[PDB]
Amino acid sequence: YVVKETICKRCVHNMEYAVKVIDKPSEEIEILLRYGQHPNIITLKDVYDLVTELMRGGELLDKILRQKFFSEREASFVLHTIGKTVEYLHSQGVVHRDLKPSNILYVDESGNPECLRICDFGFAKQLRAENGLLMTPCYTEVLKRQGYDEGCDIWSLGILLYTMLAGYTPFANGPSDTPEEILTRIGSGKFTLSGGNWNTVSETAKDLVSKMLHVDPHQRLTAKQVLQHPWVTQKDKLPQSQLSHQDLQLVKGAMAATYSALNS
Ligand code: NA
Repeated sequence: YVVKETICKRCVHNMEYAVKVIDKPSEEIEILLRYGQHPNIITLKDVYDLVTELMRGGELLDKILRQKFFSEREASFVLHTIGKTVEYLHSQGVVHRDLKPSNILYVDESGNPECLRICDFGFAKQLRAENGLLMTPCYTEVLKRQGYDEGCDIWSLGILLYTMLAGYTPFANGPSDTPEEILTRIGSGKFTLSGGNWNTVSETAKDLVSKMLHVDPHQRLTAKQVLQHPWVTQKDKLPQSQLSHQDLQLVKGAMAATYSALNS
């Protein structure tokens, strides 16, 4: 490898790759080695004492809230792509726990949904027995946290969906928002789905967001249940008019602030 400039940093063989250098680690290497093969999970090329595929298309919001023509039809292909990958991960007993939009990148500058990749597994954990051998939800405190952590991966896709639809985040108005104001909004379980831009959004889209962001995490939807919703299944039925959106930096800043509030 011929180590080049930082974006963690790019390299060569003769082809270009990315390298994520970490300070003193094992759970991420294991998830990437057993599941990296998935088209929409970043492929691990090598591990030394980690080499991955170089993402050349930037983060999701950067494309969808800028150049790319973006309507409900396009938003549906994004949720499906990511929803299917998350459904696959949950079936294998893998929870992500950092499924914020900045961890969803494009391999190329095409904006094609197939090019989407979930890129960071540093917060990800595998459901283990105790010995511990790997366990899936299929073979039934550890199981209760997994259920809670699955619902947190769905909630995160819920805020992604909301952002894609509204062109703003459900619980933060900008980077200036404090944990106090964001945490109060989350805890209330209330969010706008009416007025202005929301008035031209489909009733099916509003139905899914409500079900994904539901106050009661028990009345919330599973990854399998999201993908079976008409908004995802019935693509022909969706509006194809450009979705309105706020300034990109403002939206990105609102997301960073939201996750900063949650991680605290
Ligand atoms: Na892959």
